[PDB]
Amino acid sequence: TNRHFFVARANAFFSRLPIARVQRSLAMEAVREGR
Amino acid sequence: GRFNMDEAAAALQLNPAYAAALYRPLNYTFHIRGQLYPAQKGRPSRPGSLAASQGRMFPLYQRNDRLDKELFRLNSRGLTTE
Amino acid sequence: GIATGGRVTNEDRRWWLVHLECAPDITPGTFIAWLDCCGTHTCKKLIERNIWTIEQVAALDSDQVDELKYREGCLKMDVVWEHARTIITPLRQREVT
Amino acid sequence: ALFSCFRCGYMYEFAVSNSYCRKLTLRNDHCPRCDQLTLFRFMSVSGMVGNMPFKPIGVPGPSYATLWWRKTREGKEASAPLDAVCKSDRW
Amino acid sequence: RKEHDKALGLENRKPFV
Amino acid sequence: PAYNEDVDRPMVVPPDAICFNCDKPIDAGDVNSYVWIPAGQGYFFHFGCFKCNRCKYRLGHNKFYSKDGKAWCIPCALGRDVRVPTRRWHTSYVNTHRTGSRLTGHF
Amino acid sequence: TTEPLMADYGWTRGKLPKFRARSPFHRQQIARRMVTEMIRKDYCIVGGARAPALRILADHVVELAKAGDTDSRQQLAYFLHDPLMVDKAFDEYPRRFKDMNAKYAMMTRLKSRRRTDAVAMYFVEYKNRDMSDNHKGEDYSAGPERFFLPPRIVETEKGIQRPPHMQMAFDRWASKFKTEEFHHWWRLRHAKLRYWGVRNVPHPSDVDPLWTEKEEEEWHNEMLANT
Amino acid sequence: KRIDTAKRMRRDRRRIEELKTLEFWGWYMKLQRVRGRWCREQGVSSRGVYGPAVDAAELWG
Amino acid sequence: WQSGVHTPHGVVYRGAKMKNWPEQRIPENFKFTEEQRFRTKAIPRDVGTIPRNFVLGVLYRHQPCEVGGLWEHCTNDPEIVLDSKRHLREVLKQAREEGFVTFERDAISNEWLCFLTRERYEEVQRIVTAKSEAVDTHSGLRGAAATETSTYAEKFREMNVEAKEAHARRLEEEVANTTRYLRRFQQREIDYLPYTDLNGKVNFMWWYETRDVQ
RNA sequence: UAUUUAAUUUUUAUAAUUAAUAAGAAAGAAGAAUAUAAUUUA
RNA sequence: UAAUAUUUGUUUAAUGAAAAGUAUUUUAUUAUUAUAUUGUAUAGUAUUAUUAUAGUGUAUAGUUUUUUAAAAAUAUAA
Ligand SMILES: [Zn+2]
Ligand SMILES: [Zn+2]
Ligand SMILES: [Zn+2]
Repeated sequence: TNRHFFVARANAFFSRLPIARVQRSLAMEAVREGR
Repeated sequence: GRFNMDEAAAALQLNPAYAAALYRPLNYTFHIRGQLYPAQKGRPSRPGSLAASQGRMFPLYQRNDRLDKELFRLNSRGLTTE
Repeated sequence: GIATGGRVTNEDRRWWLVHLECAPDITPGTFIAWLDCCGTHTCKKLIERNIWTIEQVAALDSDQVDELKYREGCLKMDVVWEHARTIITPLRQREVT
Repeated sequence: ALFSCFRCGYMYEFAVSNSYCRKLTLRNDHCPRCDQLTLFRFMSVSGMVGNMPFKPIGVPGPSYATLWWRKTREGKEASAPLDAVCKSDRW
Repeated sequence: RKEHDKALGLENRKPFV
Repeated sequence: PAYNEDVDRPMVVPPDAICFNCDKPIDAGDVNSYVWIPAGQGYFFHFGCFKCNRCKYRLGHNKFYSKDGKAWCIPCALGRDVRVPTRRWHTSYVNTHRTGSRLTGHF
Repeated sequence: TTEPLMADYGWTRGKLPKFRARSPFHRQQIARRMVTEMIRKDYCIVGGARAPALRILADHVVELAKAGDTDSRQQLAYFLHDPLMVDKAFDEYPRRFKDMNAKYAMMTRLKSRRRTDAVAMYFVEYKNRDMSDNHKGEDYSAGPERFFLPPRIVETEKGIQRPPHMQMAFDRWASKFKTEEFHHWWRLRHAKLRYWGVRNVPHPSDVDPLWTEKEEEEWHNEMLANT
Repeated sequence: KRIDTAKRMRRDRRRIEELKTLEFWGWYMKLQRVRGRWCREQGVSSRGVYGPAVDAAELWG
Repeated sequence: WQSGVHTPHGVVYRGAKMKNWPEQRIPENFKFTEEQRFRTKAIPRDVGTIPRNFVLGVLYRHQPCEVGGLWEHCTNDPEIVLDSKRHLREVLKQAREEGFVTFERDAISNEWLCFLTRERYEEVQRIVTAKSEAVDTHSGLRGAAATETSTYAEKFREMNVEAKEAHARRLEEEVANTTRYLRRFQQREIDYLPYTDLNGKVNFMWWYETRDVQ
């Protein structure tokens, strides 16, 4: 399937969200409740 | 201060025509069968060109019988029981 | 911490302070190579500046820092610098008792 | 690779890469014992240079000869005389 | 001039292109 | 097995080695002219000197006898006078400098 | 594989591209002679998936050169067919690249392709050469005359001197092309290629030599003109 | 005759190959002595973009 | 080589330094964490002809030698080319390999001792002597007062007549103090550059000089 | 090789009123290639 | 059929070679110690084929023509 919604990808914009920050944030929330 | 095979042979007393014959195949010095390339063989003179022989275009690959008779085939006077 | 972009947020500080107690034996006189984002090249250029120490990297005037990361070129320098800035005081505290 | 010259049999070792494959059996190098250029032979195989991903580096395993040579040198009995000076992990 | 004359009075770095 | 692992024994050639048949010295390492036979005892022959000292012919199948420090061939050591080879006379089949002996020897 | 020499040749983006060869051993051999040649002579005209490989590998060599470590020296020494070029690699590149951290090698796609096959040609260079000791003013727009001569120098840069240990090596290497047995090798090569037959290879009686003495006495002349 | 010839040819090329080699090692050591001389005035440490202190530590050396 | 880290503080190995090698004062808060203690990769050292000749030249002046106390004998000379106890140790390793040195325990006490091998002992005699015949030509005291040279040689050959032994133990301390006093003015600079051989091994070329301070 | 099926004809902003069980400027590498859409770079 | 299959010349240890019954050596060439006379290089199997057959004799001449920028399935090996 060759359409535009499917082919186009958002990789280039990934700096707009802090992936590494949220992972560590939920690490904090992991140790806060003690899993 | 390079190698200079001639002065290397002169230092070793190796007969400088021989020393060079160590580093080319036995086809090019001694009478021995060997792979020859037909372009080396030589060509008769065309109207455009001159003659082509393997005397002028390959002096250093031609056979020397000084070396051949002194190395390979036997002397007769060593065997003469007469 | 390690992978943060741009400015270092305060939350990120919390991370470092958490991992302070993660490693039981640490002193402000520890070698540079225990820091986040201190590579080979980043350690070496600090050494020729006569800096072996977490205290010593916490002693930087920030115009030593930038020419460390611009004129010289140890990248991610402000990360390790700031990493010192945070952690040097708690370390002294844990050193006393 | 373990190398010894023909004349004094001076033993030493260095890794041989894939670039040097034509030099593996015979070397020419300077001996400390007879000082001048000599000719070295390959007695025993030791180790690779490179290793493939997700594979141990330490198993082209060097032979018993080389490990004997690193027992006799650099061993309990070999270091014990020298430990009074250096104890090589220390300066 | 005065500096080569000091050098000469006592009597490499960038090659001349 | 290949490449005898020689760490325990240097296997260097002594310059004071002389020929076992002709009692003349050996040019040490620079030439393959000498046939060296390690017994895993050094035995040094010249190339021309590998032959028998009794009949002066080749040593068959490269196995020999030695009496009074001089090498004899087995037919000449077994008390037999039948003497002449078919193939060649005054040289030997041997491979120079230990390469014939390195096949099977002390490892 | 994250180690800045050892190569991973795949097609996935984490891996640098595999250029076609017989074996990964063969790929390594090829890569090694490419890197050796590029370190010896700053540019390589290189076709195919080979050139990006050369780019990345050259960047790795400059990284090792900046390391300036005995382990780095040794690991680069494992990699090259030339020991001498390793010394060149640790003398030149640090001063050359001291102001740059990233992308040390320039790749330029050429608009000409091999006649032999459709594969494109890339021109791979080291970057800034005005900081280099032996490559200081050289012109690569066209080749030198006979390929054992030192390459073209820009008109404004003529008077440049090079590290003596390099032109010693270069002259020693170039001095075996003036002996007549090379000329015999040349004619005999004509014979060979003509036999295997390859078109447009003249008969060995038409092949007049690369090196004569008149041409040498003018070449050395202009060479001391550059000196 | 040809046994002797076959060894006569294989001994002396072995002889002169060393003459290639010893002069080549002589030359390479001449070369490296040239590097030894030249890298002094230019101030080349050949140890990287790092100053003497870096290697002086010897932790990285 | 830095006195604070590689070794306990306040220690100075006395010997020749390396050119442009700074001594940078390390604060003592200092320690590695336990997994960083195993890093420690030494720069290789010169095991070549010169330091071998020097350590031999020392090992000749005392036929038995205490391994543990050798460093100070080494430092005792005006001629030191050597850096750390490490540098010494390696030189002894390869000197052991060359067959110039055999290690024997004498044990009565725990002492470990160096013997110059009976096989190579000729060579060493050449080496020492050769050193002795060069430096007397380069000593600035000669060709000024010849009475000094004669008063020195005559008295030594006449002192060797009764007991020359005590004269030596009396002599070497003036050597130690002369060396220690001279060290304030001038140091021996060890200069090094790396190269690669034909077999493709990285090894260093060395040369030594002496720079003056005042 | 013919039929027959399956895939493709190289980003279609979008999808399904029914059949049966869907298509906007163009080719080198889709990567300037060692997973950042430039890590400052002469 | 066929814009098809094939070919595709980026790195040599084929050292050696009498038994080949074809290949313009323009003068291939002793300086001999010997006598006259005669003769020395690449074509086996329709090929510059997979690659020869055999008898010499020897061990460091590296003794120097194999294309290519994704994935299936086929062929090897892990
Ligand atoms: Zn030796
Ligand atoms: Zn004999
Ligand atoms: Zn017999």
